[PDB]
Amino acid sequence: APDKIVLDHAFGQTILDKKPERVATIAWGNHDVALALGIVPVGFSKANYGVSADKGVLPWTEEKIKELNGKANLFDDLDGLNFEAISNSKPDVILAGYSGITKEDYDTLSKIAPVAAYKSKPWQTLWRDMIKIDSKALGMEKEGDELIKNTEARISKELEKHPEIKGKIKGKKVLFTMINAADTSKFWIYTSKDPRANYLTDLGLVFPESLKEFESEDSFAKEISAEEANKINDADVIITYGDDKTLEALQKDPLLGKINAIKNGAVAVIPDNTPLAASCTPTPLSINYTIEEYLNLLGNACKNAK
Ligand SMILES: [Cl-]
Ligand SMILES: [Cl-]
Repeated sequence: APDKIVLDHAFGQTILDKKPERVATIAWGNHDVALALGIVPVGFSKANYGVSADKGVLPWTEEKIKELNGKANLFDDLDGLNFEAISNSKPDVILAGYSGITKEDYDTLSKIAPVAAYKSKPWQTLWRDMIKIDSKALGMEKEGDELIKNTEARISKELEKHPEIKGKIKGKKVLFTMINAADTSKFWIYTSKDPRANYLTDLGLVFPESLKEFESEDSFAKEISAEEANKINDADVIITYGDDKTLEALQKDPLLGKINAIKNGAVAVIPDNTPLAASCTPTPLSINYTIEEYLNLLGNACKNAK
């Protein structure tokens, strides 16, 4: 101020004339940026992964809302953007820095309020950039930077607190994947532009050279054939969502069982549909809530590497 706020994103530019008071957010995580900055959204998207849709809000989010003496104002939008609900919240801005909105979505949303969209591609926003984009739209760029620094300090503290884990995982080559043990003919590898993959580097892990082959500006994950399985023998550890049958199934799999990380038992299985699984695409609030338990799980997997 007196400068307007000018946001550049995938769909052009958004201009705000002053700092927005009523904040709506959509899609994953963005509400946690507002909340970590001390603001209770006038509405935000419902969740049903790691929480029942009946509650509709993840535990770290609910806890911050209660600290701020607010309440959860949820858009009934599990089946897609609910434009009427958003419009009824009377927002001054819509935060969508990590999201999958289309141009049609963007145009419809912009009729309601200024929209902070992602920079280039849907679902390709790392956690620090989600904070940068979302906090700029709030006119709180400096506070967003302070939040990033504080979140980085939390990560560092948790690592220093458990030196054996930090030492075990440091420099280990990792891939975050989605593998369905019931059909291993194809599986997914999350790319370096996906926040759940890059978060692993914040913890001291690194990507293997094999990831570069699968990289593509066009998406946040690549579908890999079992025929290509051998390419990822350079991973020391693999992460996948799964359950209590996943590791055993993969080790007995006649297509993937020979892959080094799998053969060695160096597989971090993130229990499906839990708050921990939800937290793997991190937000400032989820990190503090889950980092000890995530590092413990990753550390235990890395013990089996080699
Ligand atoms: Cl979402
Ligand atoms: Cl606060």
